[PDB]
Amino acid sequence: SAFITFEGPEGSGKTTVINEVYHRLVKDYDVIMTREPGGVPTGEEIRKIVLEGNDMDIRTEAMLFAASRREHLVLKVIPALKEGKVVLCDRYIDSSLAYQGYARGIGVEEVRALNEFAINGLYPDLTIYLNVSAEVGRERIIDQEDLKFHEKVIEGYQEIIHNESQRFKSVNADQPLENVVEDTYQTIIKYLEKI
Amino acid sequence: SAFITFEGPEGSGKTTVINEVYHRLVKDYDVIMTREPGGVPTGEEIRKIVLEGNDMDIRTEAMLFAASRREHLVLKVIPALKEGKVVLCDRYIDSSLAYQGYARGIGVEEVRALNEFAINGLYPDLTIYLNVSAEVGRERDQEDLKFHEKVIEGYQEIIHNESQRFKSVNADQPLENVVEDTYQTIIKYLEKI
Ligand SMILES: Cc1cn([C@H]2CCCN([C@H](CC(C)C)c3ccc(C(=O)O)c(Oc4cccc(Cl)c4)c3F)C2)c(=O)[nH]c1=O
Ligand SMILES: Cc1cn([C@H]2CCCN([C@H](CC(C)C)c3ccc(C(=O)O)c(Oc4cccc(Cl)c4)c3F)C2)c(=O)[nH]c1=O
Repeated sequence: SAFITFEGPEGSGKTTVINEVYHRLVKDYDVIMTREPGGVPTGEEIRKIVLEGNDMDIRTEAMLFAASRREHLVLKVIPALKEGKVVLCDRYIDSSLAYQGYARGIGVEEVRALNEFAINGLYPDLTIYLNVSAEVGRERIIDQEDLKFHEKVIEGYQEIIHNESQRFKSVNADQPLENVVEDTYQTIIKYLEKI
Repeated sequence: SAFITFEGPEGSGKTTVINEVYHRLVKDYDVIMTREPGGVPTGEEIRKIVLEGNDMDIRTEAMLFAASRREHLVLKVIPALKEGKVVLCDRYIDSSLAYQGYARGIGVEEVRALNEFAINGLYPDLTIYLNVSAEVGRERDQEDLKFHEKVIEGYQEIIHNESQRFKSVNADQPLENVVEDTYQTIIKYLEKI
């Protein structure tokens, strides 16, 4: 079994990369692809609260992402890993660390303590970071507040990866998506075949 | 202003005590009574998930009580404290410590760390613990009785590590005496500013 998460800002082609990597891995491994809330009822109700929120307090928002993370983890991820599957998860703890923690300014260490209560030791075995430059990312997406937030998410991810190098594998997401797909696929197959 | 919370297991007389204390305090203070979620829209939505739910993971449950707590604190408690109000709050951080942390077996320090993220340093000015014995509290199935006992054991462990804001009121005595001891404790804190 393997728990592999995918991280990156918007415009990193992450969703495109995970779907293509999944289509290729299914030919050789027992694997599922998922994301939060991913159909878990309580998680879906939590998502409705997040999306209906008008200037919601950032700590309440972080706790709701963490509660959706726990429900998804318990009802989808853990049973799949128990069945010996490879689980590909599009966004996990690092997304709360970069977004709520760094970019929103709650602090990475505080949001990490919250998410450690939620995941209870279940950190990914490997995290694929789609390292896109702010300028390339922006072009894949297409005001000043949105550009500044996108750059702060990217800075956040750099800070997280600097302190946890062993868990992460950075993939150059500035290259064409065919190459991003290929480098990500190779990184995963290398980790999996070493187990 | 003052942020006063009330803690205790079931059968402690808490709802009666808060209401009677409110009626006495309102003569000298601008006081409000509240409880989480307390009408805060996001908190009300969260409460529906906790109630209209089935066999929910205990950690997920703890995070939802913590999220409702933050919403009620930021949109209701803090604005009332800014107005100079005495806020009488029925259950706060210590209920999560006793119920989620001790009784449900998540762990007290793990639940404390979650709730410190939610309250972000806003601990009560005073906390009234309505100290009722498991036997007296039971009178006021086996699983529910063991859980009620676990809750009291939980509350006992919290005060064994905290004494400043914590004020234990003997809740085994008749309700008139419980109200008097509570009111007198609050007024002694309030008069000392
Ligand atoms: C997993 C995760 C994602 N994000 C971001 C990633 C980029 C997109 N955004 C938006 C934020 C909203 C407020 C505009 C987003 C986009 C789509 C959905 C969507 O699902 O349509 C969404 O709802 C979710 C997604 C995951 C979990 C939950 Cl509880 C809600 C969402 F928050 C979430 C965080 O900030 N923290 C996290 O832990
Ligand atoms: C504040 C608090 C209370 N409780 C208990 C105290 C005793 C009553 N119970 C029940 C549990 C449910 C699952 C049957 C309870 C009873 C009534 C309501 C009710 O309000 O009808 C309720 O809903 C709430 C209350 C506070 C916050 C939230 Cl999110 C939901 C509730 F959880 C909550 C906890 O376990 N943790 C806390 O942080």
